[PDB]
Amino acid sequence: IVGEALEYVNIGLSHFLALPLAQRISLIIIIPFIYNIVWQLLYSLRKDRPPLVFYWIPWVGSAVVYRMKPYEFFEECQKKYGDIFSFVLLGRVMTVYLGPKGHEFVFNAKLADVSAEAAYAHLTTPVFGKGVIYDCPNSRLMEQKKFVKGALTKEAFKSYVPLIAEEVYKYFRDSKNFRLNERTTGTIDVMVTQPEMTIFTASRSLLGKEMRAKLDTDFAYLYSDLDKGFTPINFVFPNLPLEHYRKRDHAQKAISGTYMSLIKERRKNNDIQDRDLIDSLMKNSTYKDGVKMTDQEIANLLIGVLMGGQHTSAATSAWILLHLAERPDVQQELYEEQMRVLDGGKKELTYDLLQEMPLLNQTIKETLRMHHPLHSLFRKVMKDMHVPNTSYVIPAGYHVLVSPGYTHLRDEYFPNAHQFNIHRWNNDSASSYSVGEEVDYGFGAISKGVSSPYLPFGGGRHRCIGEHFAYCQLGVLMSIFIRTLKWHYPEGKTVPPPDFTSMVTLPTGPAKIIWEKRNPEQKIGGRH
Ligand code: HEM
Ligand SMILES: OC(Cn1cncn1)(Cn1cncn1)c1ccc(F)cc1F
Repeated sequence: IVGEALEYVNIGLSHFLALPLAQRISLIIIIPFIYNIVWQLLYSLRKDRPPLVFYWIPWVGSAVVYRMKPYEFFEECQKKYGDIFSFVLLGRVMTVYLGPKGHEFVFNAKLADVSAEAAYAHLTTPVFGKGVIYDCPNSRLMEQKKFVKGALTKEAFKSYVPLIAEEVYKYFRDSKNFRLNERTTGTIDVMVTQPEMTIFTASRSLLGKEMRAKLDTDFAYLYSDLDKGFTPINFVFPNLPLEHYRKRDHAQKAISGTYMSLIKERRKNNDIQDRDLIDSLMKNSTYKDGVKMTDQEIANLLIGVLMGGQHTSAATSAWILLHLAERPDVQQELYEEQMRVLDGGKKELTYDLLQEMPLLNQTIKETLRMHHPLHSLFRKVMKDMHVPNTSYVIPAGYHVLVSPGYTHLRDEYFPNAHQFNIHRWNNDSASSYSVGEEVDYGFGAISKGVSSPYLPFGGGRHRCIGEHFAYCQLGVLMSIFIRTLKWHYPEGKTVPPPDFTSMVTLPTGPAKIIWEKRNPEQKIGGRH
């Protein structure tokens, strides 16, 4: 008689529901904790699954150590498991593929295999607005990148350089962090100055003088509000009844409203020329099926492009300053190149002369090697993927994680990878370059292979299109910094460690440097 056994099942069930509040809620804790550890041991038996990093807390997973020290977490998992391993992250299963072959597996994955918008829609749509970037089919994103790229030509860069130069000098003249007509030395926090110089130069060139003029008013507070809304918490809590989320959404409406106001006003006057990205998108935002971007979608695309380039570039110029602060030899070498190329300062900086400054461009290139602003890039796996030359299968619902910034710091591909050395790029100052064949995904021909160990701007269909703008912006800025100032650390201070917890791997602040004028008597003209 096993009939008695099922009776005692039912009996035991009723006795379970009659356990005290103390013991019951403890079982709601211990029974998933126990089952968590059982499932993992059964999981490590599957040979079609990459090894899974062990974790105690269910759902949370390895979130704590990945959030704080991802590159150290990756190297430990690489020593233990190899280049392909999975780990649980806040309810998601992340499959990491390290190395150049990991770059190929993710950046060159089939459009039907992975989705970037499935991974990033919650991070960006609340900040940027609806209809653009990752709130649309990939084919729409491909053409949006094509639209933006139309205002990112060599002709545009020739006009942006004197505009960006004016903004840098205006900042040297007017900002409390410098005031070079009143002070010959001072101390700045680079995480204060660089975001400000980044938005001032990006707005003036990409958005135009009207939008730049707004930043001198209370309107600049909205950018700060919207900027605060670009944060990793959106991956878990995209919308919560809080003040942070309200000022963010308010900023998005208010900022996009200002852009639409200018857009509708220019078309109201046929004041549509070739000045900025706004003119460009007004003349060139019709998809190939005939659908035209709305004024709201155009404005939202402006926010996303400007916000993305804001964080990557501001972090990068901060890192450049921090590495040069302890390298007066490099500052000295960069200065000589400035005197040679610009004829002792008698030549005005142009976009063509920027291209004749290899050491300056190598400095940017080396900084982007040691400080990739995006330490990890994600895709959600849409169809079950097989890893070549393995038996591994990444089932749909998993996420893949590619990390070129980790390969940037491996000695095998960059000897003495943790040494800052711009001369490792001698006779190779190009921001990046295709090492052979090419492919066009809808926004221009780009490298077909994505196997380079150096991928600061990614690769494949989601490859960056701001690379040449960033080098232009960083180049003009650093050319002026070099010619105007020397700088160094306060005694005992050095390059800070990266903050991997923010949206980009910016330096841990406050990161202070002491500037001093190369020409104490030099004055910056203009009224103020
Ligand atoms: C140092 C500066 C920058 C770096 C290192 C950088 C890096 C990257 C990387 C790695 C990606 C690939 C993202 C992925 O595959 O998921 C990307 C995408 C992109 N970036 Fe940049 N970026 C920089 C600046 C800029 C600027 C200045 C702009 C615009 C003016 C810009 C606009 C874009 C756009 C539109 C994409 C396309 C994203 C997609 O198609 O999914 N970026 N960037
Ligand atoms: O790729 C980003 C979004 N992102 C991914 N991981 C972290 N943030 C950042 N970015 C890359 N280059 C510039 N910004 C992006 C892409 C396009 C875009 F329009 C905005 C935007 F934030």
